[PDB]
Amino acid sequence: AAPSRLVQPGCFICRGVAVS
Amino acid sequence: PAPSANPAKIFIRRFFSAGVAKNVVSYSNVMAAQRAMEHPVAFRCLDKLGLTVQSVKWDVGKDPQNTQVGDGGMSASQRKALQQILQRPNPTMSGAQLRYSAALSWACFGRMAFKVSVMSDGSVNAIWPLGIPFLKQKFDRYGDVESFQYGDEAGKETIPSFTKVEKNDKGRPIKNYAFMIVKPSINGAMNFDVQNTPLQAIGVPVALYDALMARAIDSADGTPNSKWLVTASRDLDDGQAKEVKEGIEETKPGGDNGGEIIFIAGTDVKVQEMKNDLSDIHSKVPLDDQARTIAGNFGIPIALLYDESRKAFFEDTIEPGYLTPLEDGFSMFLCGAGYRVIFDRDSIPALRKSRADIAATYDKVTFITEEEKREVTGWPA
Amino acid sequence: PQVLALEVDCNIECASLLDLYGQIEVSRSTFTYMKIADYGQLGEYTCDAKCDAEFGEPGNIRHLEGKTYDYRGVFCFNRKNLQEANYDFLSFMIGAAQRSHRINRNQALMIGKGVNEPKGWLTENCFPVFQTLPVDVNGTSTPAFLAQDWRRFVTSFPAEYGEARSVMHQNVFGYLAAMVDANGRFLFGDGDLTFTPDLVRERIRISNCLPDPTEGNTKGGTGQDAFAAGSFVAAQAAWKTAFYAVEKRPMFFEQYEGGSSAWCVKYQFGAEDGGFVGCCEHGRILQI
Repeated sequence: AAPSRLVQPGCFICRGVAVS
Repeated sequence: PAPSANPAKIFIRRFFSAGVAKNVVSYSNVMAAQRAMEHPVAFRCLDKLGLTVQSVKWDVGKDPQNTQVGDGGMSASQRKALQQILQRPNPTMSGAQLRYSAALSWACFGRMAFKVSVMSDGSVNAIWPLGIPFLKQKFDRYGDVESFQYGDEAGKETIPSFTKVEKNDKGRPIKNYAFMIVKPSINGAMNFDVQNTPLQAIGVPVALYDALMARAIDSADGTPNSKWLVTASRDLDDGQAKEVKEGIEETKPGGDNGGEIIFIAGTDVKVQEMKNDLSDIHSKVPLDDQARTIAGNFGIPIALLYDESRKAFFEDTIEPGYLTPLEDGFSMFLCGAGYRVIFDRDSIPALRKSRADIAATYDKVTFITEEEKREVTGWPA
Repeated sequence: PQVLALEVDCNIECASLLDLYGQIEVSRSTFTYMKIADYGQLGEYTCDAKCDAEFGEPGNIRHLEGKTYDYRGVFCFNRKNLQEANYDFLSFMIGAAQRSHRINRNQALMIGKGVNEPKGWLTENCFPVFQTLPVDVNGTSTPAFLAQDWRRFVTSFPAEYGEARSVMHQNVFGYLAAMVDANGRFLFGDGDLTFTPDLVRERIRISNCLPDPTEGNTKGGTGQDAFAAGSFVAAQAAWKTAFYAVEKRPMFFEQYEGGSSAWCVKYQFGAEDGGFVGCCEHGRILQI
């Protein structure tokens, strides 16, 4: 089988305040 | 008591793999056993072995080598129920039919399997013979089987074996179980070995038998059965060649122009009589030897297919190859020590003469007490 | 020339979403049941000193019914290799069709499309479906699915409906256990190399032939790995009343004399079953 990636969830925190 | 550590763990490490429910007989053996019930001589041998054992009468009784003063007839009522069940197994089947099915499967595959329905107290309620071709079993981790798988999808009743089952305070089980009596072979492998049945070493001769009988069928219908190959000449005026044919033809039994000479004026016709031997179609000489071998491998005197040979057939292949393994298998786990299943030898119609004479001569013996004169010819006490 | 008994097969089943749905057994192939639409309003807060009353408005009681559909197939042989084989095609094939039945049934009860197959609760699309908000990253508005959503989804079930389990492909549960907070810590199972709580206590039955939003476990999502918003992630329902699976007769296998032309012995198998969605208010769907 071809080498498949293993992307895992990122550094996920926020949904309501964008950074300046 | 039980050490639970047998040297039969050689096979689970590599040779086998735990928890797989392997079949007990190879499919090739199953199909070989199937067509062996259709072969003329093979089926004849199988039913002969079957009917002989089916004739014997059962009973439960005290065993002769009773050194166990603590008799294993735990209740003496389970023994009566066990007596009842040996004479009347599960409904729609009697003990005669059970003995027949057991020995047949023992002849074709070298195996015997059963099932019990002990109520709650060692009182066995019913017995069922188990179809050996499609029986799967699962081994433990150490050296032996735990349970039996019977059927592919719907029936999955993993009937536990006798070794692992809810036992009573005395040792008798309380729930159902199975037996799986096995015929030993080389290299041990008590349960992990190949089967031992006469069908192993009769494959070639039955192939020879069927091939020659095939030659018999083809050569029976296909060869001309006519005689008198009459041939004319090339100057015979077709229009009387029929007339000549009618003349020779009109002599059939009765003839009309019958039983009389055939007179032909000129033009010599030439007749030659065809032999048509047709008396060696089945190859008689290389046939009975094939019949003899696949009969000898089954252990039957050729004379059976004089009375001395019948007695030999009874006490050399029937008794210690079908009766003593079945009896000892049941006696192993169907009741406690001191009591076991017995069949009466005097129930054999051919052995009556010999039992009669040995009793008469022993009667003449004097330096022997009465009790040992009994046990040497049955008659416990 | 030393054939073994090794029978490496290496094929998988799913889990079974059968012990959840309410089970009912029917003999006839056409059953019928009643439904209470609404009790309706009866009686107002009338004034005093009024020798009168109001008839209100009576309720409604519907009468529904549903059939049972059949499932059958055919497989045959050649009767020549069947006699010389060192194995058993039959017992392998009988297991090979019932293997196809169990997976076709469970899948059909999920994704069944109307005619001659029980309407699955997925395609029925009357379960109220909840979709999650997307997140920001470097200005991009990729869709995502945080642990904050999962706790929000499970708790939003109405309490008076009863207890309700949840169903999801195991790849999302692996996505749950492998989340990280800001600095470096895992959200679940802090510092034990693995997070595996007793699922039966968190009311999470797991399966493997659900839409599986994280494609082949390769769609976590920071760049071009976004969850492709509009995908099923998990479901939750009081299954003992939200969906029923009916059963009439288990599988059978019957030789077909006729059609077997002395070369090709032909067996026949079939079974009867069915299902239908009950009150599809108990039960909600989560999506990206």
